[PDB]
Formats: sequence, structure tokens, C-alpha cells
Amino acid sequence: AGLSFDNYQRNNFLAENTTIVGVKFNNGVVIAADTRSTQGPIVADKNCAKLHRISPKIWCAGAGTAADTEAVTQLIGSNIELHSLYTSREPRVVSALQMLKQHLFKYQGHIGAYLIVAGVDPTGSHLFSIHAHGSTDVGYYLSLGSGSLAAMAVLESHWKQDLTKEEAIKLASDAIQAGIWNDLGSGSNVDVCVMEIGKDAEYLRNYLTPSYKFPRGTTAVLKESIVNI
Amino acid sequence: SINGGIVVAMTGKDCVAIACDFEKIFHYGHVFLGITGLATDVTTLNEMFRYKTNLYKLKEERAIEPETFTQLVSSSLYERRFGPYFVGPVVAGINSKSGKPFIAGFDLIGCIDEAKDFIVSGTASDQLFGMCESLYEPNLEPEDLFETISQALLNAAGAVVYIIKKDEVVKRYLK
Amino acid sequence: FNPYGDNGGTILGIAGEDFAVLAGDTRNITDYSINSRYEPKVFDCGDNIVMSANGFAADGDALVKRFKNSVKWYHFDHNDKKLSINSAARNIQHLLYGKRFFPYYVHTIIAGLDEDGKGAVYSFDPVGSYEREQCRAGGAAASLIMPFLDNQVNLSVEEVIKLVRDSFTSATERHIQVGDGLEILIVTKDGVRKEFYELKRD
Amino acid sequence: PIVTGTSVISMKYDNGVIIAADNLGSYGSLLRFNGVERLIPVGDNTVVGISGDISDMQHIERLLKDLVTENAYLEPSYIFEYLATVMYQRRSKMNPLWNAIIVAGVQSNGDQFLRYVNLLGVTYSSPTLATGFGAHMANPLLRKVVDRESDIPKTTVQVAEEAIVNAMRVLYYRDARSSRNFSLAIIDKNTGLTFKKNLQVE
Amino acid sequence: VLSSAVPSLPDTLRQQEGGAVPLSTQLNDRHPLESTLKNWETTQRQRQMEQYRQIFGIAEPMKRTMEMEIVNRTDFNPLSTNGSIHRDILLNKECSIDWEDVYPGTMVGDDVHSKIEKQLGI
Amino acid sequence: TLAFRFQGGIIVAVDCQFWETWLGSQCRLHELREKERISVAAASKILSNLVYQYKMGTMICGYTRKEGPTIYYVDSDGTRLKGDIFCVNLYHVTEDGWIYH
Amino acid sequence: TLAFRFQGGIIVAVDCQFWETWLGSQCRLHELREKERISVAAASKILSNLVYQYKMGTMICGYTRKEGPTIYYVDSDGTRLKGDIFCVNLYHVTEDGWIYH
Amino acid sequence: DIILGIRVQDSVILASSKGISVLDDKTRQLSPHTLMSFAGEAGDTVQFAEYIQANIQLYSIREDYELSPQAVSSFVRQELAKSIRSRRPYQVNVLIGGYDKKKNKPELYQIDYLGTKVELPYGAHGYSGFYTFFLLDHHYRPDMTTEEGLDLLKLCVQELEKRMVIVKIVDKDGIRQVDDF
Amino acid sequence: DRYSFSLTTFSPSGKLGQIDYALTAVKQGVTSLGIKATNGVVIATEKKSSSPLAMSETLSKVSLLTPDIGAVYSGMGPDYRVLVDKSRKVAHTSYKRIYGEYPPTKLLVSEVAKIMQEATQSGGVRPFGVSLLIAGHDEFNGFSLYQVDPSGSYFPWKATAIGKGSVAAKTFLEKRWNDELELEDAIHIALLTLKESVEGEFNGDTIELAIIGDENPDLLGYTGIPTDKGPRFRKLTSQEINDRLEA
Amino acid sequence: GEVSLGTSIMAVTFKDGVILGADSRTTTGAYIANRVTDKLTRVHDKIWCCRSGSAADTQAIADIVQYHLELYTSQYGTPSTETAASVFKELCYENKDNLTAGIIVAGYDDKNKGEVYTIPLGGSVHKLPYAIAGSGSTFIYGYCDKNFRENMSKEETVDFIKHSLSQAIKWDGSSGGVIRMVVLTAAGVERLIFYPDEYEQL
Amino acid sequence: GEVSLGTSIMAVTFKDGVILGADSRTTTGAYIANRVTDKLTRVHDKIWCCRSGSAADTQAIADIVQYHLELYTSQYGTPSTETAASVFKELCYENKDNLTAGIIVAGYDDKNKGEVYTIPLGGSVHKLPYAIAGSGSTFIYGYCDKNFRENMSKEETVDFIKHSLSQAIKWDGSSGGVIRMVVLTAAGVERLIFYPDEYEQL
Repeated sequence: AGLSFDNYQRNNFLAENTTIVGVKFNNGVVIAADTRSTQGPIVADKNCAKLHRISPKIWCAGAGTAADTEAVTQLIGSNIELHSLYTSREPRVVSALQMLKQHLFKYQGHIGAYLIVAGVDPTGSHLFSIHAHGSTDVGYYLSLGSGSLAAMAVLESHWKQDLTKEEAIKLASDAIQAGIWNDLGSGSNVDVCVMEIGKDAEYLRNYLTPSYKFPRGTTAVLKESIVNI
Repeated sequence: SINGGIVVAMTGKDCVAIACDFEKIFHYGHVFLGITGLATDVTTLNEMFRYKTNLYKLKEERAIEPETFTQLVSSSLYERRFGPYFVGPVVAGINSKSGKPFIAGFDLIGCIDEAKDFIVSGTASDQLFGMCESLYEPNLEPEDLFETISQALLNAAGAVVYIIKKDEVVKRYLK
Repeated sequence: FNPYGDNGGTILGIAGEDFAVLAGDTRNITDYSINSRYEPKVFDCGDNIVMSANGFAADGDALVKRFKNSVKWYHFDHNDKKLSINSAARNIQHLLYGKRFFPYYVHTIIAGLDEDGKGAVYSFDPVGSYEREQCRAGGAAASLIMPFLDNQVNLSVEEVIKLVRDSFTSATERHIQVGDGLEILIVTKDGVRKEFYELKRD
Repeated sequence: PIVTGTSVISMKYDNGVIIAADNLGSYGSLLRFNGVERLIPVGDNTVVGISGDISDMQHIERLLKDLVTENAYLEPSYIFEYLATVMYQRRSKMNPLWNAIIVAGVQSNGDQFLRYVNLLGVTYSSPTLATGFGAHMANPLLRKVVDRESDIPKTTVQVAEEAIVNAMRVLYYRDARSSRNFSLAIIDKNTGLTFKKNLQVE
Repeated sequence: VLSSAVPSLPDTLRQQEGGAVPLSTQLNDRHPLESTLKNWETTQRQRQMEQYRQIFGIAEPMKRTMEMEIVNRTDFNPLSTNGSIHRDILLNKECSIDWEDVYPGTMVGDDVHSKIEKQLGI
Repeated sequence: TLAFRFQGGIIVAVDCQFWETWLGSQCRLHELREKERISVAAASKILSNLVYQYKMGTMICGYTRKEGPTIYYVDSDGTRLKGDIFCVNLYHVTEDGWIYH
Repeated sequence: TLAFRFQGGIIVAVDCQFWETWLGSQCRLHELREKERISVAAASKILSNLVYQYKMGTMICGYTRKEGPTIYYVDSDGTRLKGDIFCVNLYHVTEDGWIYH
Repeated sequence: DIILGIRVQDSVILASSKGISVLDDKTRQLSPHTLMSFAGEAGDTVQFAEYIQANIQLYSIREDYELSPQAVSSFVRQELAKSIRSRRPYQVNVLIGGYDKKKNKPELYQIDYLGTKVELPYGAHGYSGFYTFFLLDHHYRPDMTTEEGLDLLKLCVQELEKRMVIVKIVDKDGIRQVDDF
Repeated sequence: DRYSFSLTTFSPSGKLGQIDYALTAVKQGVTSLGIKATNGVVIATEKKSSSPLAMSETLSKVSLLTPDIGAVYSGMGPDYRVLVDKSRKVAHTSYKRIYGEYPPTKLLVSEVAKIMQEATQSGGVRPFGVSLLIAGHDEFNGFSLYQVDPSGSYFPWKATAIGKGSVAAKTFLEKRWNDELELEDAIHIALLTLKESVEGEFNGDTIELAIIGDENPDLLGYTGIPTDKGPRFRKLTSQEINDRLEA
Repeated sequence: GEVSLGTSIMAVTFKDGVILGADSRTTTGAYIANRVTDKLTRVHDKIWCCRSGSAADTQAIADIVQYHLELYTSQYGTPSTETAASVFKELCYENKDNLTAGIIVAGYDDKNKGEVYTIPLGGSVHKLPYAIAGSGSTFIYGYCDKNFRENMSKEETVDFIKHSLSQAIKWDGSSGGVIRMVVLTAAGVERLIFYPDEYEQL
Repeated sequence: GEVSLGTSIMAVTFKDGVILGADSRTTTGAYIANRVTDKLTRVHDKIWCCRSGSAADTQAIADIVQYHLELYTSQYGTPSTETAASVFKELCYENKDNLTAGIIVAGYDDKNKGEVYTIPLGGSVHKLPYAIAGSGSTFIYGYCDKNFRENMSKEETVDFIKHSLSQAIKWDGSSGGVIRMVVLTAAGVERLIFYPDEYEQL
């Protein structure tokens, strides 16, 4: 059951032959990320959504192996949804942190999911970062991805206590812009989500957004046929 | 060897085009799947998806839509996350209800790259990313779409092209 | 110790019917961090010769430096006579070939006008081997450039400069190491002309 | 390397260049020598800032002192080419100097100079230069002040100095191998080389 | 399943595994995470019972394990590999998901009677 | 060592210890359950399937009412092959058993 | 690629660049000092002794007044061997030189 | 260890190359109108062939019906792939040649060590896979008849032994042994 | 102890003993009904409590399985509570984590029925003593209403009632249903029918009503990405029901 | 790529309680991932843990110990500091082949007043009047011995810890930031924070 | 199998001179080959060297420095401590790729009074008021800083060195034995020896 290792030996035989930032402000927390996805040096898919939704007021953004981040995040989202239904309560961010880190620790870091989890619960706002090995830390502001260092510089330079909603959005967006210009892995547009204690989460997709028609018949055709559904 | 073929998918105006260089393009209802990589994995995945989609049709009395099939392939691929299938698949189809053309591309373990313009996979893709972008435009007609998709495939590299309409599919071969 | 680095980027040479073109991006790179946004990747060596060594910058700058010195010595020994493109090609081959067992990792291209006035472009294997070619590109995004051009070429020096602009504009769109600035050198019997155009910053 | 200086940062402004470095030589994880000056004035018009192996830094320092001595019987570009040749040649000898060097200065004609060179001989110029850990932290911050050549004339001494000092504070906070004490040198075409010592990050 | 004709060899045919090719001695090179991950749940459960024994005494683990054995052995459904509904409650997995649940994972030896014999060791 | 087949029977001239010793145990059980001597093809087949599972150039000879004179060689890698002539103190094999010459 | 010897001459049908280019330099010097074209055996021998010192499947063909039509293959490891038939656009070689067919 | 396959207009011709000296290696009869030839590692390859023979024979006894060559080829492909899941791949190459009585047409299939199935007009493995395609591709034709095929095989085998086999044919009459290579 | 003889066995008349007894428990249980309208579905039931001191908010009989699906029961609450917990879990393992979307009503009902059926042939567990009226909406099948019995047999219903007042309410729904019913009209009918069945006091506190109808973005909890729209299942508050009753 | 806890931690028993102190800087290589970390982990109301080594294994172990102690508390009342150390040993030792955990346990109980237990990477348990661990502890071994005294008061112990960790922070760059301290006493748990401006100049 | 110098050495400038101190234990692994070693090496009458790292390379270098200084002395009189450090750097640096040498140089001269130069394994030279090196020095970095003062008298410096090396000896077993100290002053070279019974109880 579960992940099978069904072709580990066969694959071995054959072989032998982004920027994410979280900013906590006075009445909530802000999570922002870029929208460039790269398959190696190539830009596989621009305009990509990197802000996952564990719950309505708990949002996640990750780096590393993409599939691993998507796989666990969706899995934890189901547990949060089920647990909330079971307990008939608004889920806590700490809840997601415990199962998320316990799950990653179970796989010895082979599941390469590095995540930033931000959300608001009845006990207040929270902002956590999670590594593939399960280690976590809590901070007022965080950054992740290849452009983390560039983004952190902006955060450290400008961040201050009890930021306002407008300032945090500008700070997070500005931090992502720094990674976009200075890091190759980051680029395209910026996705911003704002979670507040007493309000619904606002997902600001595309918050910032910084002929060869050949004549018909050019390509020769050997034969044509009609396929039936 | 028959391994390493190249497959490309493009989105047009109320139509999609999927082409490839034994056949690597398979359809389960009105959704088309193209797989590039090891031939053994290509054969295995088709049988698995035929097994899964056929049960889906029987249980639900409804054909699987491309959007739903996209998640099914991703979940199936993530299984065997350790020792995955050495394949890069591409799905192309039109949703029966909304009629919105849909295409997507995956990595070994199912990372959904739901590009709105074009999708490529397999060997020699690095050359085909740029050529598709230089030639691609939004909202091509089915006939104009064929020229753009065929020209990118042939010059980048027989070849076969599928033009998928709402209730009509055209299969073509190229020199 | 690893003596060899990398800087990315791309170069392109086209041998027009009469004119010759050499183009390359201006961006310098190290493992995802932009070292600088304007480093001239294409050089003019005089005598209607434009040279560019892509790949490892420290290998490339040395090769052009030694080649330029050879040109000066050639002028002194040959009564300041012009250096032919073919003569320069073999001269560079000896320079490249002079370090076989410790070679330059540079795919260099020289463009100019051969004796009769037609466009000339020579591309050198890192171990020296060269061949006369109508058009050639080298570097990271070389594979993304040649296929597009071949469609539209296989033409004046103002409509090819359009295709090169679009070609590099296409490469910068899907490739991250492609630069944020385009350098183009145009060689004609009139002389050598430098043109610069801007590309995407990120 | 054994004893290393973490980072140097610099930026060219309208009327000159500014270069800064922290006064620490780190013995691995140990902040052993918090008195190591790493900015080397080479005259009234240039400063050489060095990071990496401190032992190799002191070998660079004498060559610069010999350079003034042998000549006195200099320009910023003049000094860089001497260093670049040494750095390249040490690489060619498979005996590199484990350093990254920024040469900051003002030419006698008023032209501003900022060039980088590392153990591999790779060199590049930029409106803002930083070495090691400062290439990822300060360089994005400084680039916001001068993103391109056109911004150089629009940046004054105070703005450039403020940006440099601010970059040091961010650099110090997130750099484990850094120190609160740093030296800052301002070279201006009018007021000459201004050199500030043991500034405190706050 | 050992061969009936010779009680010293695996029954290559009844044990449908792709021939005798997957021989016993060769199932030694394994993924590093396979062994730890396969019996991760078992280790946590046993560790949990040990703490109950240390604090609550041997009575509590006996009551926990006896209830589970009652549920497991009284539940025989040869047409479903899904865990029993009451098994989740006892294990406290009634509001949790795992890859083992999402991915639960032949003409010859998959018949019901095969499980009847194994269930009863007949 | 060598052995060959002929009209009159079979001629033989000149870890492994136990496996042959243990195999002598299994043939005893088979000789008992079926009450008839195990054939050479079976005996070689049993040995072949085992050396495979535990990857010993053993050979087998015999003379049976139905099978007749047969020689089977079992390679250490599990290769089983019949042989009219085998080559790698004389014995002679008949239906009544072997004879020491 | 292939080449063979016949009464009328030789038929040829279809790093290495310089070594052949450089070898063309040495034969020029030999053609000058001795004022007579270097023989095939010598030319192959020179090439063989070099690829050996710097361990390039080069071949040599020619037609000389005394040596006549000969073909010599030089392996990348320094092996030199004469050949009546060689196999691995047509040319014909005579005493006056090659002819492009 | 050479295995060959030629799909003539009414039959399939399979050929195979032969301390211990004898006077039917690398082959197994799965069905009266199906023949399977394999090459690869000694030992690991024969147990797989024996196992496949048992399963196909078991199906035939159970249904009292002749499983089609296409179905047999698919079954081998899945078992071979299923075998490699939990072990390191082993060099095996299988040729399945059979006559489809229902369709009254011969069929030949090639299965590689990784478990990929190809329907072929002709196929080969081993030392025969480097040059022999140069001959079969030039001389093979679809409407070639059995007697012509063995001239081609006799021709082909001749080139094999110049640069350097027991032959069986599957037809509506069933498996047949041949001395004329 | 390798086995346990089946609790549920056929009688000489061909009837399953425990199954029929389980249906009786549902029959003796509190009444619950559902009505399928042209643009929505209604599921209603009334809360019987041990004492008035009980918190009515905790007596939630109508529950959410998926944002577009809801269920109500008549019989033994504990059995229904366990089933809902498994039904929600199954909706994620079987379908959502595989197809990325919530299952349709018919599939979810089938999987709940499978859970109830496997208890009908087992040596340890009696059959579940509940019948669930599962109402939901599907993008293709549209609005639907299913009734699943202890035997595991589920039937789609235009309008149905289960419990003590099943026969009386079902006949009343027979005379007051049509293909042209509006969701607002269905709620009025449901409240009426429930009034004859309920013994004692009839208000919004003794009655809870849930509806499958138009989306509720206000209940989604977040904004943006319009392709992700709200839920359809809404549990009317006691305040809303009281306003409906006076009308 | 596992995250190792670069720490400078310290626990000191004093007259009527125990004090647990630690830095706030966690580093991945030379980078400071977070400079406001709370390395003082609560396993019980009067028992506090501090982690050294891998951040993942220790965090998992700490959760289990809190789980077991909470399980113990519900049955036999508030545990002792010795009991918590025993719980740590079982997890740390029996998993020493898989988990890289180093722990310091400081707690208060009526029976034994304040107590400190240190668990190095080997898994052994040693009861000490005071304990220091982490990368920065190697630089104050000779200072704590010379200045530590038995049955000190709160003010002296707080000053003693401030001086001790100031030097470890000064010399070890893997440790730094704010000095967070927990005072465990019969009066109750008390939290203290000292910023760099308060202890560096000592 | 090269013998590495397990040492705990220290040099301290004071009011009217400099004091050089070191242990007497040299260890091969866990074994103490000799416990009465004289690690204080004389390169000149008023200049004394102390070695860290490999015992062979440093001994060879020390002999050369004494040879060069004796050569210098015969020509330009008694050298300065700075000159001796310069000699060490040339040998240590230019042979850094082959010789593993770490040195501390303490000397007295009329022009500069007492001076201390420390040369870590990298070959760099750093002038300091006081210096500590060796394996046992890592345990007193935080003690010397807190207690060291400028322009101390002989008694305080002797006591300061005794306390400092007692702790390094206590915690580091590679260092131990008798504390031999050299007092360099205008009065002349003075030798002191302190046995374990004299400093352990401090």
C-alpha cells in the first residue's frame, strides 16, 4: 500500500546505463510567491500558481520537488478538512504543522517538500516554515526558494513591528520583485494572499504584472482520416 | 529504438492539436493522452489508464473529462514516486460541457503544468520550446492551428497530427 | 580544485551574401545569480574582424587577448597589411589547438568578409577544429535560435537583424540564462557597426 | 582556504565609487581575528577590496605595494589588469589565489571604475558589485538604487553611502561569518579618496 | 506458498510473481526507506503500547490488543482490502488520511478460497 | 571427469557435499511418498530450481524403466541441460543399480 | 570509405584535421631537402611513429616511380599495416597525381 | 545465442543456435499453433520461459481453447515487466511466433528485456541484430511464402556464419521441425 | 477462533432476520424527509431530546459529507455518526485524492451502501440500524436525492420520508409534489409535512433543515480564483426556520 | 541536507531554582535562516528542554517526551526532572543508530528543587550543577568553571549566564541574536530576553 | 603518520615586555610520547617561536628562520619581532601547499618593545596584543577576552597566563604537564616553570 518502490531497481539499472515569502502583520499574515516554473534551465510553465490552500484560512507555498509539495499539501488539506468536520471547529495552523511535520519525518526527508505555512485560527495568526526532514521554525517573516536570500534582504531592511495590511502587501510584493529581478528561477508575475483574523482570506492572484500565421496548405500531408469517439 | 519520441500539444480556438513522431497517442473517450519515454512504460500506462477510465465510465455512466483525467494521471504517476515511470505524458481534449480546450503536461511523478498555450515532452524538447513560442499565437483556427503545430514539429525534429474538434477528430500524417 | 567555470549566454553568427553578422547577449551569470547585466560578449578585432568566445569567460577573454596580440604582431611583420579572415581562422586554431590537454572551454565564432567580399563566419571547436559556415550559434540557448532562423533563412542586413531580434527575444522568453540585452556587430566593406537592443530584465 | 573574509560590497554613484568590507577574518566557524582590514588603497584614486583567503589577500597586498614602488622611479583599470593577469595565470598554473577582488576607483579622466575578478579569472563590471554572500543580499538592495547606467548620474553621495551602510546592516544580520565592524571608502573625482575606518553597524 | 510436490521450494506457478525469476536470495537490495516505511505504523503502535504498559500497566495494552484481535478476526470480507470501520476508531484513524489509504495497492491464485484457507490456516 | 551414454547403460569415470547429501534426503522422501524411484529428469529439475534460488557444477546420471539412460548437468548458475556426452575409477549403471569396476 | 589497388593505380571512394595538415607541412620539407616526393612507406611510418608518441584512424595512399601503388592504414594506437584492400565520390591515383571523378 | 523470426504470408519461421555434447534449445511450445523462442541470461531466462509455458498451458486446459498469439504475447509482456519490479533487470529477449486460427493469419512479436512488445514482420537478437537487418530489409517482402522464407533464412544464416541453427515453422498445421536451415 | 458465524442469516421464508429487525429500528426512529425540487433539494427532520436542558445545536442530525452533498438519518444516531465519519473519509481517499474533485452523489451513496452491506454478512457486527436520506448536487447528474437502507440497497427518490411518520408523510408528499417545484416551495412543503409527523412542539429549535441549492460564496471562507466557487449544502439556522414557519 | 542546530545553550542550577538559557540564531551553513528562534522547548510546566544536533530528530523526540510526560502526569501527577531525563534516554539511546539527538533538560520539582541533565549525542545522561552545549559552548568551558559557584542567587546566575553566552556568541557565529532565558522556580516560570545592546558590551 | 603538535600555547604583551607560555605535553593519538617537551623555540636572543600543526615542517621552518635571522643579525644588527614574522610568512606562505605550519612569534625590541605575531595554518600574519593557539586554546577564548587587560604588570600577566593555560590543560588532554614560560624584557630572557601542583588548584 502507498508508495510502492515497484521499479526502483529497474530505474537504477537504466541510470547506470522560485521565491516565496511570508510576512506577519498586526492583524494577520501575508503570503506571496512568484509564478515561474522551470524544468531545468527551461521555463516550463509561466503564470503558475504556487499558493496552495490547506484550508480556507490556511494557505501553503513550497519549493523543492514540486510534486512532493503538491502531494503532501493536498494530503494534509484532506486531513484538515476531515478533522474540522470531525471536531466541528475551525482548524488550527498548529494542527497542520504537527501532521505536516510528522508526515515528512516519517519519510526521512525523501519527500523533498520545503513549505511555508501561513494562516489565521481562533487563537490568532501564525507563520511557519517546514523542511523535508520535518524540522520547523516560527518567525514573524520568512522567505523560501532560490530567491530567498534576495527577498530576505528586502524583508530585513524594511520589516517592522505591527505592520499594517497595506504595508505588508507592499513589503511582500516588493520582496518577491527583488527575487524576480535578481534570481533566474523566479520571474513572471506575483501571487499574493492576505489572511486576516476577522475576515475571509483574499487571494490576490496576478496582484502585480511586471505574425507567423502560415498560409493554409504549407505542410504536405501523406493521408488523412477521421476518428470516431 | 522506439524510445524517446517527441509529442507536442497546442491549444487553438475551440480546438486543440496534439502531434507525435506502434503509436504514442492514445484516446480514452474524447480526451487524448500522449506519452513519451520508455516504450515499456508507455504500454503499461495505457493499459492502466484504459483500466481506470473504463471503470470510471461504467461506474459513473459518463466519459471522463480532460480536467478530471489530468488529476487521475497525476495521482497515478505519483504512485511509484520511488522508481517512477520514465515517461513524460501530455493530455489534450475538450470539456464536453464548457467546451474549453484543455492541455497539460507532466513530469515523472505528476507535476501538472497546465499551460494555456502549448505543451511539449520527450527528447529534443529543448529545441521545440522556443520554436513553439516563436510560432505560437492565441486563438488559431483549426486549419491555421494545424500549420503551426505541424511546422514546429517537423522543423524541430514520420509524424502524425490529431486535430480535436467538439464532435469531430481529424488524424493526419506528415512527410 | 576545479579550474573551469561557466557564464552562460549565447552567440550567433550569420554569413550574409555580402555582409556578415555576429550577435550575442550581454548578461553574465553564475549559478542562478546575475553577475552583471551588461558585459560585452562580442568584440571587434579590426581588419573587418569581429570575434566572440562564448562559455567560460576567463578562457574566452584570454583567447581574444592573445588573438588581438597576434594581429598586432602580424601588422608589424607584414608592413601593417590587413589580416584575411582565413589567415585569422588558422591563427586562432593554433591558439586553441596549443592547449589540447588543457583546452579552452569556449565555442568561439569570428565573422567578417572573405577576400572576394562575401560574408564569412568561422566557428571553432574548443580543441581548434573550424569550418566555414553560412550561419552558426553557440551557447546555452543556441538550440532555441538556429531552428527558428533556418525556417526564415533556409536577405538584407536590416531584415536579418529583425529575425535575430525576434530569435533572441524568443529565447529570452523561455530561457533564463539568455541576457537582458542584445549586442549585434555588422561587418561590411563600409566597416564594422555596433547595434544594441534591450531584452527582458528578469 | 583556512582564514577567510566574508564579503565586499560596492556601488558607483554620480561623482565616484563607494566600497565597503567588514573587518573580520573567520577561522571556519570561529570569528577569530576581528581586526583584519580588507580595503587596500593603492593611491589617491582607487581602493582594492578583497574577500576570501586572508593569507592570499596579504599576498595580493604586497603586489599592490610593489606596484606603486616599481612605478615610482596609477589608474584603477591599470591596477585591475595587473591583478586579472595574476589571477588568470595563477589559475593556469593550477595554483589559484582563493580570493574575489573588487577594484574601485576613479580614472584621471573622471570615468568611474568597478571591476570584479575571482580565483577563476572571471571578470565583469556592474553599477554595483559584491562578493560572496553579499552578491545575493546587498546586490539586490543596491541595484534598487542604481539599476542601470542611467541611474548613476541620478545617485548622490549620501544616497549611495546610505544604501551601502544599509546593505551592511542586512548583510551583518543574516551573515554568520560577518562582523559589526566594517570599513568604508569613498572615492570621488572632486574630493579624492575618502577612507572611513571601524564603522559600527546599528 | 511452498510446492506441494516438494516442501522445500516456492510454488513458482501458484505464487504468481513473474516466474521463479524473483528468486529469494535476490530480494536483498532494497530501497533504504522501504523497510522503515513498510512497518512504520507497527513501530509507532508498539511504542505506544510500551508507554501504556509503563504507565497504565500491562492491563491496558492487553485490553487494547484484545479488542483489535476481536475486530480483525471477526471481520472476514474476501471482496474488500479496505480496513474495517471499527478498526479506524480503535486506531484513532477515523479522521486521518495517508498514502496507504489513497493508494491501497490473476487467473490462478487470487480467488476467495485462497483467502479462506489463509484466514483459517486450513 | 566424464560420462557418456551407450546401449548397455552409462559410463562414469574420474557446499556441494551437503546439497548432494540433502538431495539424497529429498529423493528418499519422494521414493517413499510415490513408492517409486525419482526420475533423473525430476532429480535434475529439483536441483536446478534450487541452485537458482540460492545463486556447484553438479551432474546427474541414472537408468530408469521408462526414462532409460540419461545424463543431466546442472551448472552453478542454474543452467540445466541434457547430455549424451559429458566431459569436465570406472562406474557402470544398469536398472539393477551401479557396479563398481 | 574504402580503397583498393589495381593494375591501373589506386581507387578511393567515400585532431585529425591538423595532424594531416601538419603532416602536409613535413612532406613539403622532405620534398624540399631531398628534392624528391616522400614515399608512402615513409609518410605512413612518420605518422605511425607520432600517433604512438601521443596516444585517428588515418589512411595513406600513393603512387611512386619505384614504390608503385600502395595503401597504408595507421590506427589511432600506432598500428601500421600495408593493405591491398581497405574498407571502413571516386578518386583515381596515377604517377601524374590524383584525378577527381 | 541467436534467435530469428520471419513472418511469411502463411507462417512464422523461428531459428535458434545450439563440455556437454548432444546429437531444442532456446525454445518452448506454448500452444499447438504458437511457438516461443528466447535468448539472454542462462538460468534466469529459462525459468521465465518454463513459467510462461505453464500459465499458457493452464489457460488452454481450463478453457479448452487455444489462446491467441496476440493474447499470449501480451501475457508475456506483463509477466516480464512484473518480474523486473522487485529485482535488477536481466538480459532476456523473447520472440513469440504463432498462427491465429481465428484470423487465419500468422503473427510474430518481439519482447525486449524491459518488457516492451513489438509486432514485427521480422526480428532478431544478439550478434544477428547488427547486420542482418541490412539483408532482411532489402530482400524481405510481405507476400513471401514459406519455402521462399527458408531460402531467405538459409541466405540470411549464410551471412551470419560468414561474419561469424535449428529452425521451426508455425502454420495452420501446427509446429513443425526442419533440417533445411 | 479463526472464524465467527454470521449474525445475519436467511430464515426459512427467505428473509434475512437482522435486516428486517434493523428496518424496524428505523421505522420506530424519528421521522426525516427529503424533497427534490427543480433547482434544489431539501432534507429535514425534528430533534427529540432527553431533556430541554440539552443544547439543540449539538443535536445535529443533518450533516455535511461534501460541500455539495448532505445526509440525514432516522434510527440510531451512533451508527449514522460513524457512517458519516467514514463517508467523509471515503470521499477523499477513493475519489478526491484520485480525481481532484468531490465524488458525485450516486457514487458516494454506493460507497456508503457498500459499507452498510459488508455488515450484512459478517460474524462480528450487526447491520447498521439507520436509513440515510443523502441529498446532493452533481455537475452532470444535477440535483439528486437517495435513500439507503440497512440492507445496503439505495434508491433515488423525488421525495421520500423515513421513520415513524414515513407512511403518513410519504402519502402527503405524494399529493403535494410536482416536477415544477421551486426550492422555496419545497421548503414550505417540507415544513408542512414535518408538522403532522412531529409530536409536541414545532419551531426552529425542534426542527433543523438543510438545503442543496445555489452556491454560497459567503460560506467559502476565501475570495479570488472564481473557478473555485462556494458550497451548495446549507444548514438553515433556527432563526431562518422560525421566519419560514410564520409565513 | 538535514538542518543541524547551531546552538550555544546553557543551564545553571542556583539557590532556589534553575535557569535555562540559549541563543536565538539558527544557521544553514553561513546563512542565518532565522534569528529570533525559540530554542527553549517546554516538555512540562516546570520542565524545559533544549535541543542540539539535528533539528528534525530532536523535535520529534521532544514531542514524544511531552506526550509521555503528559500521559504520566494524568496518572501519577507532575513528574520530576529525573523522570523526564529517563524518557529522553529511552528515545535517544534505543534510536541512537537512527536519530542524532543531543539534549539538555532543566526542571524544577518540590522533592529535588532545581536539576539539570545533559544528554550528549551518545545518548548518555549526566546530572550536573550546570551544563553547556552547542557549537559555541566550546569557547566558554574555561570561563564557566572559573566563575561558576554553587547556591548562587538569581541575579548572579542571570549575570553569570549573560557573560557566559555573550562570549560564546562573540566567538561563535553559528550562535547569536537575543539571549532568551527561562527561570524555573517555585514562584513559577519566568521568561527573560536580552538584546545584543544589553550584553555585548559586558 | 605525521606527528601533529597537540598544544595549548599563549603569548601576552604586558607593560614592559612580552611573555610566551606553553604546555609540555606532546601526544600521538591518545598516547603521551613526551610530557617534558620544550615547545618554546628560540629563533633569536629576544625572539622566541612556538609551533602548532605538524612537528616536522615547523621544526624545519624554525631552523631556517633562525638561520636567516642569524644571517640578518651579522649584517644589520639584532632584528625586530616584525622582521622575524616576515621571514616566517615567506616560508609558511610560499610553501603552504606542502608545509602545514602554524606559528606564534613573540619578541622584544627597543624600537617596538614587546610584540606578538600569530600565524595560523593559512600563513597569514596578524599582530595582536595577545595570542592563543593550539587545540586547548579553543576552551579559553572566552576567558582571555574577559580577563585580559592592556599594559599589565609581570605578576598579573604571569597569573593571567597561569589561569588561562590551567583551564586549557584541564579541558584539553592533548595539552598538559608543566607550564613553561619565557619572559622577554629589556632586563633579559627569563625562564619560569610551573608544575601541576602549582596551577591546577587555581
